[PDB]
Amino acid sequence: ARRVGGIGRRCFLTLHCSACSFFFQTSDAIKLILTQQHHILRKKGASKFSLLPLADASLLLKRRGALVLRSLHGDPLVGSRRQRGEFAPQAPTAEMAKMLNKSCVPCPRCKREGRWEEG
Amino acid sequence: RQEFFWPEKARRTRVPLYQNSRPNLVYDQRFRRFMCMWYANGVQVFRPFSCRGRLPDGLGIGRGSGTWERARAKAVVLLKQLQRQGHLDRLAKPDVTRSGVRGVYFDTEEKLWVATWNEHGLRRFKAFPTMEMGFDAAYQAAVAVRRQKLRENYIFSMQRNR
Amino acid sequence: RQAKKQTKLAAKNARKMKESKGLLLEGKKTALCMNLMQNTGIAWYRSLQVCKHLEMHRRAPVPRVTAGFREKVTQAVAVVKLG
Amino acid sequence: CMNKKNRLALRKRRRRMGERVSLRYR
Amino acid sequence: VGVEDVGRFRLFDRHRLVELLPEGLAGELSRDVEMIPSATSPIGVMLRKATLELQMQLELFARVHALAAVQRGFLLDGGKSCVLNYLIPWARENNWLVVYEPLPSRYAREIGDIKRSSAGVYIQSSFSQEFLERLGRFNRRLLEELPVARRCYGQAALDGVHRLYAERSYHSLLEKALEKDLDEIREQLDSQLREEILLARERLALWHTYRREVSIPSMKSRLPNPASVWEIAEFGLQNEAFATQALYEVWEQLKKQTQLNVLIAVDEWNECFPVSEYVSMRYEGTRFNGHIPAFHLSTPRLLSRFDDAQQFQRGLKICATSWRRSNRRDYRPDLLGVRQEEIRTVRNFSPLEFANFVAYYHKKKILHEFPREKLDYFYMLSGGNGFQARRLLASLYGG
RNA sequence: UUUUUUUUUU
RNA sequence: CGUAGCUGUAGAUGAAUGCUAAUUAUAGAGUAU
RNA sequence: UUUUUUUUUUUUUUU
RNA sequence: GGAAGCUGGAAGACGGAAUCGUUAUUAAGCGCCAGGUAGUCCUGGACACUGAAUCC
Repeated sequence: ARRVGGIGRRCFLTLHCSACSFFFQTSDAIKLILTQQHHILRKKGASKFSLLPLADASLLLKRRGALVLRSLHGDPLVGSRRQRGEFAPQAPTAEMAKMLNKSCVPCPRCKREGRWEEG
Repeated sequence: RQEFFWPEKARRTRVPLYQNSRPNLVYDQRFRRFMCMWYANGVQVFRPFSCRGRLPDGLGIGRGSGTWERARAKAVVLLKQLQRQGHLDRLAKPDVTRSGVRGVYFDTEEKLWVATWNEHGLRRFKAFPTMEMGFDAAYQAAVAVRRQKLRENYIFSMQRNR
Repeated sequence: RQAKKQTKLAAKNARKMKESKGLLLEGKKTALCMNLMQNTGIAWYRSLQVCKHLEMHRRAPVPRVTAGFREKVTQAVAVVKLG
Repeated sequence: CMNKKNRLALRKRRRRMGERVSLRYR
Repeated sequence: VGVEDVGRFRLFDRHRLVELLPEGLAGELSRDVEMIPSATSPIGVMLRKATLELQMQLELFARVHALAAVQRGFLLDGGKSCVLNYLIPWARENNWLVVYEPLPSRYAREIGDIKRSSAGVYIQSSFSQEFLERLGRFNRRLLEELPVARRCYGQAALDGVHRLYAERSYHSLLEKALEKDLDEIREQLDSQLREEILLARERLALWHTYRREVSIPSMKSRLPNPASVWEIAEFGLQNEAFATQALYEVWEQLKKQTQLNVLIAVDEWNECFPVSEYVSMRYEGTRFNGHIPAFHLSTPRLLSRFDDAQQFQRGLKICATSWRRSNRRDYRPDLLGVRQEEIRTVRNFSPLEFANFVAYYHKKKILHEFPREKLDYFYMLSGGNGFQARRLLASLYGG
């Protein structure tokens, strides 16, 4: 009756991976990149090192950490009231996939380079 | 007990109550409850049976079993109690309305016997006349149409005290 | 009419008297999660968060009171209350 | 979307797009 | 019995059926038996064509053991659970050790206890005792007579995990301990080849000793020398610790030796993979919203492995899924363990079988009046489905 | 109102 | 598409949704608790 | 369709 | 200005009296957008489904 995805079992918030078998929503994407900041910084080679404190695992679960994650995630599904009819929101995975692949973030399952894809 | 409540937020059904072959039996689809109809003194009274969910591990019969078949099993056992004991079986001396049975009304522009009834959204009119058959033969035929048509579609009509 | 505000004010003061305990385990409902919601500053959200660290069923009846059990429950409440 | 009719529509619409929003009150 | 007798009902004694099936009826048959007003009436089960093909395979399998016979389980997909009410009682009457479990999910959606461990498998002390207690109701007089092998004594952990697999969880902890302790020998060039090799040789000597002293598995010291498999009464006595170790010991014991034919039937197997009603902190961000997967528990995992059917040298397993507890949808059969050549896809009841079902209810005084004129009319309404036929005829007078 | 997969369990 | 059918929970005596240390979006600018 | 499916329905259109 | 998380002991089970009217795909419910040239309403305009009864 009240299933998630509608009649066609839509899924406009998940991204598939070419390697292994593991998918996650865009909500967990923000936390994954922030946690694995040491690997990204060393890959390329103070103002640059500004998000170092956010790498803490316990800080994210605190009141301050909860607000930081929500600030970056703008909830693209929500929009203006006039966006009705043909002007409906589409899957925002196109932008997320580009950043996740360019940043060269390892997958939790298996340590690999950019292997993410839209799905 | 004789109140036909209609919940605001609910699916409307064309046939809320389903008529069965047994006289003292009726199935309610609105609340998926089983009820029995009998005349008592003068009014229609029912015994609603719960069908919602919540024990021995031998067999799933009786006791606390929250199954849709529990209501059916509780109704058959109760029906025989009235007939065997003969507590209340007696004919409905309670009348329906002025125009005989419910749904039949006299015509105002001339002498006619109208019997309106819905069937798959359609309806009928005209029915049989009254001047060409008197006030006795025409009246008898008017009631015979409603009872005959209700046995096919399995439509149950609630009788009002007034 | 106006006396009701002062009369109901005693109920708020009664909560302070019931305080000084790690958690009011006693409740009205059978479910531990539902009873835990009686405390101030906890609702349907925070009620489930506390039970996450307990490693028990959602509708788990409250077990027997133990001295060592209170310490674990009290410690989890502070972490959840931080937000 | 001020009343409970129009406001609840937004939450139900997002539920069909592959998201889970709490429902509960309002 | 035979191809000529298809779609007929076989009478069963009320008292005999209870003894043969102490747990209960197979499937939702309990909802249809309570409708009969007569208490002394027998119970009938239709003999579908799907049972004839399956029954013949079992006959040849028994005669061989006295590579032609099948050595793997089947799967019923699509009235799949209706055959269980006739295949289990018949097999039990032929001196077959049948494991009955029509409601395996009861140990995953009820009040219980969970204790996290290093192995990563949650245990249920409360539900572990009920598994053996219910199995011994009718399978007694045979387990005690069966001997016990000596090659599988005590190599299982408390949570039923093997010794080899359990000790692997501590590999990370021991890896860092040895790295810090290597400074004693590292600090005392010689040919640049032998000096490095000699240092590495010390790691092998220390690793071998470290893998046999730190770990102290419990080798069921409560029973030094067993004599049988049913004489394990200490498992029922202690429940806080010895609840899961004994459960897996019997499971492994029934693969190696071959003395009697066995059989396992797990109904409603489509509700073991989905998430359970439990709550924990093992979620992968938003995959479970803080819930324990059903397949991650102890009892559900024991009955969630079809690829291991090859080790069953005595018998085989079987499962079926027909209820509406979850939408089947695609229901991939290749990524589960079964093959495309072992799936029995049944179809709707034929018109011939439909007539018999209606007539069967008449003898039970279920219906009031069912004229033959409308017999074929009702076939199109419900479409001949068993679930839609019993419900439609129950609500109305029928016919 | 919520499904498995790239493999290290006799 | 919504009340679906179907099917789990508590066959609610306790489901009222406004108040706010706090963020989401449009806009050049909608700020302070 | 006995190696076939694995399922609710809208306000213009197969000219 | 719109929506959302968390938190929640704002004032209500009063009255079967009385005033606003419906000529049946009427009445009663529920769901969607077109324009108002950035956002910006519980009214107005406009489409679709379930859809009972009476002596009018």
